[PDB]
Amino acid sequence: GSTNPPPPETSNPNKPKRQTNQLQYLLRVVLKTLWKHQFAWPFQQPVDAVKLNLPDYYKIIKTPMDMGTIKKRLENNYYWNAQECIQDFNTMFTNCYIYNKPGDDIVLMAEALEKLFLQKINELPT
Ligand SMILES: Cc1nnc2n1-c1ccc(-c3ccc(N)nc3)cc1N(c1ccc(Cl)cc1)C[C@@H]2C
Repeated sequence: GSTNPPPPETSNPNKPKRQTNQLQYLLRVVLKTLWKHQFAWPFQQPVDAVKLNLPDYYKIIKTPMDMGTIKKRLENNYYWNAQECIQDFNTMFTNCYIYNKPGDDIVLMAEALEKLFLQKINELPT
Protein backbone atom coordinates (compact mmCIF):
# COMPACT_ATOMS: atom_id res chain seq x y z
CA GLY A 1 0.00 0.00 0.00
CA SER A 2 0.79 3.67 -0.31
CA THR A 3 0.08 6.67 1.93
CA ASN A 4 1.39 10.18 1.13
CA PRO A 5 3.80 11.54 3.68
CA PRO A 6 2.70 14.47 5.87
CA PRO A 7 3.51 17.81 4.26
CA PRO A 8 6.75 19.53 5.33
CA GLU A 9 6.62 21.48 8.60
CA THR A 10 5.38 25.05 7.99
CA SER A 11 4.87 26.70 11.39
CA ASN A 12 6.66 26.29 14.67
CA PRO A 13 6.21 28.75 17.49
CA ASN A 14 9.62 27.87 19.09
CA LYS A 15 11.61 29.17 16.13
CA PRO A 16 12.51 32.87 16.40
CA LYS A 17 10.91 35.33 14.10
CA ARG A 18 12.29 38.21 12.11
CA GLN A 19 10.91 40.35 9.34
CA THR A 20 13.44 41.09 6.59
CA ASN A 21 13.31 42.99 3.36
CA GLN A 22 14.35 39.86 1.46
CA LEU A 23 11.78 37.55 3.11
CA GLN A 24 9.05 40.13 2.46
CA TYR A 25 10.11 40.39 -1.20
CA LEU A 26 10.09 36.63 -1.57
CA LEU A 27 6.48 36.52 -0.33
CA ARG A 28 5.06 39.68 -1.78
CA VAL A 29 6.80 39.65 -5.19
CA VAL A 30 8.43 36.36 -6.01
CA LEU A 31 5.85 33.89 -4.73
CA LYS A 32 3.06 36.10 -6.15
CA THR A 33 4.58 36.05 -9.63
CA LEU A 34 5.24 32.31 -9.70
CA TRP A 35 1.79 31.60 -8.21
CA LYS A 36 -0.17 33.26 -11.35
CA HIS A 37 2.14 31.75 -13.86
CA GLN A 38 0.57 29.56 -16.55
CA PHE A 39 2.45 26.55 -15.28
CA ALA A 40 2.04 27.05 -11.50
CA TRP A 41 -0.81 24.61 -10.85
CA PRO A 42 1.15 21.35 -10.47
CA PHE A 43 3.42 23.11 -7.99
CA GLN A 44 0.77 24.83 -5.80
CA GLN A 45 0.43 21.95 -3.33
CA PRO A 46 2.22 18.68 -2.42
CA VAL A 47 2.20 16.04 -5.07
CA ASP A 48 -0.76 13.83 -4.15
CA ALA A 49 0.72 10.51 -5.27
CA VAL A 50 -2.27 8.47 -4.01
CA LYS A 51 -4.69 10.51 -6.07
CA LEU A 52 -2.44 10.36 -9.11
CA ASN A 53 -1.81 6.60 -8.67
CA LEU A 54 1.87 7.22 -8.44
CA PRO A 55 3.28 4.89 -5.67
CA ASP A 56 6.91 5.50 -6.66
CA TYR A 57 6.92 9.31 -6.23
CA TYR A 58 7.78 9.26 -2.55
CA LYS A 59 10.15 6.31 -3.05
CA ILE A 60 12.15 8.62 -5.37
CA ILE A 61 11.53 12.07 -3.78
CA LYS A 62 12.72 12.08 -0.23
CA THR A 63 12.74 15.90 0.25
CA PRO A 64 9.29 17.03 -0.94
CA MET A 65 8.63 20.68 -1.59
CA ASP A 66 5.99 22.77 -3.29
CA MET A 67 4.86 26.46 -3.46
CA GLY A 68 1.93 25.93 -1.19
CA THR A 69 4.40 24.85 1.56
CA ILE A 70 6.76 27.73 0.66
CA LYS A 71 3.90 30.19 0.98
CA LYS A 72 3.11 28.85 4.40
CA ARG A 73 6.70 28.93 5.57
CA LEU A 74 7.05 32.56 4.44
CA GLU A 75 3.77 33.75 5.94
CA ASN A 76 4.29 31.90 9.22
CA ASN A 77 7.83 33.28 9.65
CA TYR A 78 9.38 29.78 9.53
CA TYR A 79 12.43 30.94 7.67
CA TRP A 80 15.18 33.00 9.36
CA ASN A 81 17.50 33.30 6.35
CA ALA A 82 16.35 34.16 2.87
CA GLN A 83 18.52 31.41 1.48
CA GLU A 84 16.29 28.84 3.28
CA CYS A 85 13.44 29.89 0.98
CA ILE A 86 15.53 30.07 -2.14
CA GLN A 87 16.78 26.51 -1.24
CA ASP A 88 13.14 25.29 -1.01
CA PHE A 89 12.36 26.69 -4.48
CA ASN A 90 15.43 24.88 -5.82
CA THR A 91 14.39 21.70 -4.13
CA MET A 92 10.97 22.00 -5.77
CA PHE A 93 12.47 22.38 -9.23
CA THR A 94 15.06 19.73 -8.81
CA ASN A 95 12.48 17.23 -7.48
CA CYS A 96 10.64 17.64 -10.76
CA TYR A 97 13.84 17.02 -12.76
CA ILE A 98 14.62 13.96 -10.61
CA TYR A 99 11.25 12.31 -10.87
CA ASN A 100 10.76 12.98 -14.56
CA LYS A 101 13.02 12.85 -17.66
CA PRO A 102 14.68 15.45 -19.83
CA GLY A 103 12.22 17.08 -22.18
CA ASP A 104 9.05 15.84 -20.48
CA ASP A 105 6.14 18.33 -20.53
CA ILE A 106 6.25 18.94 -16.78
CA VAL A 107 10.05 19.39 -16.92
CA LEU A 108 9.72 22.08 -19.61
CA MET A 109 7.13 23.77 -17.33
CA ALA A 110 9.39 23.58 -14.29
CA GLU A 111 12.28 24.92 -16.30
CA ALA A 112 10.25 27.96 -17.31
CA LEU A 113 9.13 28.59 -13.72
CA GLU A 114 12.74 28.33 -12.63
CA LYS A 115 13.81 30.84 -15.23
CA LEU A 116 11.16 33.29 -13.86
CA PHE A 117 12.27 32.60 -10.32
CA LEU A 118 15.89 33.41 -11.16
CA GLN A 119 14.91 36.64 -12.93
CA LYS A 120 12.85 37.67 -9.90
CA ILE A 121 15.51 36.95 -7.30
CA ASN A 122 18.00 38.90 -9.42
CA GLU A 123 16.19 41.83 -7.93
CA LEU A 124 16.35 40.61 -4.26
CA PRO A 125 16.82 43.73 -2.17
CA THR A 126 19.93 43.99 -0.12
C1 LIG B 1 5.02 18.70 -9.79
C2 LIG B 1 5.27 17.40 -10.50
N1 LIG B 1 6.41 16.88 -10.75
N2 LIG B 1 6.20 15.64 -11.46
C3 LIG B 1 4.88 15.56 -11.62
N3 LIG B 1 4.29 16.67 -11.03
C4 LIG B 1 2.89 16.81 -11.06
C5 LIG B 1 2.22 17.19 -9.88
C6 LIG B 1 0.82 17.28 -9.87
C7 LIG B 1 0.12 17.00 -11.00
C8 LIG B 1 -1.36 17.15 -11.04
C9 LIG B 1 -2.16 16.38 -11.91
C10 LIG B 1 -3.53 16.50 -11.93
C11 LIG B 1 -4.15 17.38 -11.07
N4 LIG B 1 -5.46 17.47 -11.17
N5 LIG B 1 -3.45 18.12 -10.21
C12 LIG B 1 -2.03 18.03 -10.15
C13 LIG B 1 0.75 16.64 -12.18
C14 LIG B 1 2.16 16.54 -12.24
N6 LIG B 1 2.78 16.13 -13.44
C15 LIG B 1 2.39 16.71 -14.61
C16 LIG B 1 2.56 16.03 -15.86
C17 LIG B 1 2.21 16.69 -17.01
C18 LIG B 1 1.74 18.06 -17.01
CL1 LIG B 1 1.39 18.79 -18.51
C19 LIG B 1 1.56 18.68 -15.81
C20 LIG B 1 1.89 18.00 -14.65
C21 LIG B 1 3.53 14.83 -13.53
C22 LIG B 1 4.31 14.39 -12.31
C23 LIG B 1 3.46 13.63 -11.30
